[PDB]
Amino acid sequence: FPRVKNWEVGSITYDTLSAQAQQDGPCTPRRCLGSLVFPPEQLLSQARDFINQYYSSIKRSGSQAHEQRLQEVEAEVAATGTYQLRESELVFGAKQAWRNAPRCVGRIQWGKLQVFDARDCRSAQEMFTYICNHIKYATNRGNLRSAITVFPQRCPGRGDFRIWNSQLVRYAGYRQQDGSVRGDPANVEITELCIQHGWTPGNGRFDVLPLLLQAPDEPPELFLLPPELVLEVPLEHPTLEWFAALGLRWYALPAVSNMLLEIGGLEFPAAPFSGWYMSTEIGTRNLCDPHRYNILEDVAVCMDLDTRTTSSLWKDKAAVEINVAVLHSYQLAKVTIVDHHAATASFMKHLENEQKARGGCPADWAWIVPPISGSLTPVFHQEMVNYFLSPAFRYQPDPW
Amino acid sequence: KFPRVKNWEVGSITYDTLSAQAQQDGPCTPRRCLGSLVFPAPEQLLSQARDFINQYYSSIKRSGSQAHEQRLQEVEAEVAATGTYQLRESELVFGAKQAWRNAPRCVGRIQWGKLQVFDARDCRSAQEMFTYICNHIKYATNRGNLRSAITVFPQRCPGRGDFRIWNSQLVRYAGYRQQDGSVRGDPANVEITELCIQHGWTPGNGRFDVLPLLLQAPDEPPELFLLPPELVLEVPLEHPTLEWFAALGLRWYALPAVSNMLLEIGGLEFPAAPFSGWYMSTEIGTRNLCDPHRYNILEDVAVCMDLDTRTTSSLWKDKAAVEINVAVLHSYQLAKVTIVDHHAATASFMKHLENEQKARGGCPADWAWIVPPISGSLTPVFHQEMVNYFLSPAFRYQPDPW
Ligand code: HEM
Ligand code: HEM
Ligand SMILES: CCOc1ccc(-c2ccc3c(C)cc(N)nc3c2)cc1CN
Ligand SMILES: CCOc1ccc(-c2ccc3c(C)cc(N)nc3c2)cc1CN
Ligand SMILES: C[C@H](O)[C@H](O)[C@H]1CNc2nc(N)[nH]c(=O)c2N1
Ligand SMILES: C[C@H](O)[C@H](O)[C@H]1CNc2nc(N)[nH]c(=O)c2N1
Ligand SMILES: [Cl-]
Ligand SMILES: [Cl-]
Ligand SMILES: [Gd]
Ligand SMILES: [Gd]
Ligand SMILES: [Zn+2]
Repeated sequence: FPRVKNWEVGSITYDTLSAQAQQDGPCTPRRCLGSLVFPPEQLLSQARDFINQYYSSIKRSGSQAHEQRLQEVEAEVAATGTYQLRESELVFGAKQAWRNAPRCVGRIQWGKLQVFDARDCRSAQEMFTYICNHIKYATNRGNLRSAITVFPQRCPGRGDFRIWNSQLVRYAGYRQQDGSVRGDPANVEITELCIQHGWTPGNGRFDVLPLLLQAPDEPPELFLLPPELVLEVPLEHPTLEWFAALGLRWYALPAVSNMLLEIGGLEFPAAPFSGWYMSTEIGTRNLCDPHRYNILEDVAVCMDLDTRTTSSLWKDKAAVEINVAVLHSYQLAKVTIVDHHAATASFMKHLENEQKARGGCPADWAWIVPPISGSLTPVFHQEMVNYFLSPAFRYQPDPW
Repeated sequence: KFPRVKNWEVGSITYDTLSAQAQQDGPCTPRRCLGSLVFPAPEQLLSQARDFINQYYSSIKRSGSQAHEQRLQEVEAEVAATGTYQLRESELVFGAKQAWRNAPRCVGRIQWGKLQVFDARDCRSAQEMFTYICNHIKYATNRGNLRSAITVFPQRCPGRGDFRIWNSQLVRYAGYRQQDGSVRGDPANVEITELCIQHGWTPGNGRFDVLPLLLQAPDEPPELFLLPPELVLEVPLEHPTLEWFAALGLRWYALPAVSNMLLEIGGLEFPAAPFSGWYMSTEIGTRNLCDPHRYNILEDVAVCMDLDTRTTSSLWKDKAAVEINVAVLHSYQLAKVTIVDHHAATASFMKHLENEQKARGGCPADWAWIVPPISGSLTPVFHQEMVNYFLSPAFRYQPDPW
């Protein structure tokens, strides 16, 4: 039972939940790979275990309906080679996958999640409407609400529902006559696919990509997103009057549409989930990463900072002001956003809850500590244990 | 079958083949990663020794030579006759540099080959130990033009106690527990402070009182020694534009000289081998001054800056922290004392990673310690995946001798 210490306070806890981890991770006694981004009778064992989890959490292990539900999945798989989840089970599984996501700093919210059941989806035009209901509900005029839409589970003999976009909202990335990119470089690949499938490319740095939706076996089909459905925030700074003229914007809804939701041995390769942004994701990663919009030097010239020496901390200064502009603009636009100090304090509170509730919490330090001001937040001084519990969200290869 | 390592800023891929030779084992398993934890027989002495001798004779391009097989036989003979063996001077110099090179949490390792090794293995008492230390401080400080150095005292051996430096660093500020339960000075040094008082030291009552040395000769109690004031170069902190900042009375010392770690070379253990380099500005600015459990100045600075400290979304902590780091950099430069900022240091560590990939096929690096504690993703090391593992020769943590 691993001993974990908090260095800010001195306290000690023990992670007894780690003793039950499953689909093993990347590390071995000889070497640690914690920093790397990307590291059939067996269906019945994953299904038994999940069902035991479910009746655990509703104060009802070892009695009528628990016994009975074990039998039906037995008979279902025995007759069909797969099984269907009761609707409450799907809800409970979706929330547990969020609760188990080790890289997620927003899990204090894990019990408030809206699950739209789309398991009876049947076409690409159907998805688009399921997606569009989600986007509408999650956005909610800027009062964001966490939501996931679960499309049909995978099964052999036939294909897969899949969203070729990494997120429901992404900005175009356009190559050049010199390699360089106008727009978002993280999305150059999926932009070529959209053009390659009919889309009429735009001219700008913030052109919202269309959606490439894939119904089983059939080739993808483009979908234009309704402009009023995609809520966006123009970026301005509370006191630097020229910042608005940089023409920067970001969207309101972080909606992740390429991950595979795995519940009880069932695999849903299309289960887009959405929450709300932590400010540093927008300000520091999307706008300042050298391989994203890379605006840091442009903001610093405008602030008349000494870009000639690194010891002036011109990067640090411009980065804070960008983050200020993000928090300021989203607030002025009445769009739910949370700062990395508030976020990390809530996560600390989540760890204390998870300690008493399950004897621990799987956390990936490198992704929990924010990308600016790390040691100024309390999670920096908190030792953490990382491991894989089920149900979970997993990464999957691109559909091509 | 070797780990693939990507740099996300550039798209580069490399494989770390050196990890396969990881000579000891760490805290992680396929069940659970513990990478974020701060603190994770003649035949075996023979095998560690054999491996080190092989390393040494490789570095001088004499692997499998006459002299290489002679040294293997000499060591086996000495371990048989005495249970231990003695390093040649050149082996000690190589092993000390290798230990620095292998330190996974050190971002300064581009410098690993420019290391001044002082051999104090002939040391006989705590009083001689003090003289060696004073000379190390003098050579390394060099009037502010800092130089990396290590002094290595006699090895652990059967029949004798260890030489030990009780202080975690050669230069530290006292931490006085008081009541109301609070600490005046550096809270990290409360324990060693209480030990010094208990061993004869007359404490002060300042926030920046330099601690005496507690030095332990074999089979002896520890002895107190006052550092001569003129040997401890300090930097009063001021800010280039915020002029009230000098009225805080803040200071830091020039020389980071870690003194409580064990150096291991070829199976042999040096429980006393203090080493020193120069500071990266975030150690002083962010960690030593702003940690809530250290000097904890962030709120006071922010109130002074007239930042709105009633809400976190003003980012007052980030703004005050940036100005504290600017003040440290400016102050050390004004004082003509070597200091590197976290951007220059991480950029040179990337060059180190590239040198090391061409030379040994990899580099042990602990991402959570290599990424600076502010502005992480603004430095290039953030976007570099890394493989952590333990090579020998090595610096190791050891229990406090009390
Ligand atoms: C409600 C506010 C939320 C916030 C502030 C938030 C924040 C974050 C952040 C900062 C990351 C780091 C990813 C990175 O930077 O690489 C992350 C990852 C992640 N989030 Fe959350 N998120 C929220 C809601 C949700 C919801 C509703 C779900 C799904 C039900 C979710 C599932 C995940 C998963 C699966 C990951 C990746 C985990 C891993 O790969 O181990 N999050 N989130
Ligand atoms: C020349 C400038 C140097 C710089 C800028 C530097 C920087 C650093 C930093 C920032 C850390 C992490 C400290 C923290 O906890 O925040 C570290 C750790 C460390 N450094 Fe360096 N250092 C330098 C020289 C040296 C030298 C000369 C040695 C030994 C010969 C050394 C050996 C170590 C070791 C052993 C650790 C702990 C690593 C571990 O436990 O794995 N460093 N260094
Ligand atoms: C490791 C591959 O990259 C990612 C993986 C997951 C996410 C992620 C996934 C879901 C999120 C949600 C739901 C909200 C939010 N504010 N941030 C989120 C961030 C971001 C990234 C962007 N680095
Ligand atoms: C787990 C114990 O923590 C440490 C471990 C090593 C060091 C360390 C050790 C040697 C250093 C040297 C030689 C220079 C420098 N700038 N920083 C150094 C930092 C600091 C610390 C302070 N957290
Ligand atoms: C708990 C956590 O791992 C611990 O605070 C580590 C994180 N990274 C660090 N990084 C550096 N450079 N120095 C440190 O002391 C630490 N502390
Ligand atoms: C190379 C490194 O592992 C990689 O950049 C990781 C580290 N930490 C991160 N932290 C956040 N918040 N987001 C990320 O994408 C990453 N990526
Ligand atoms: Cl994003
Ligand atoms: Cl220090
Ligand atoms: Gd101007
Ligand atoms: Gd001023
Ligand atoms: Zn690990």
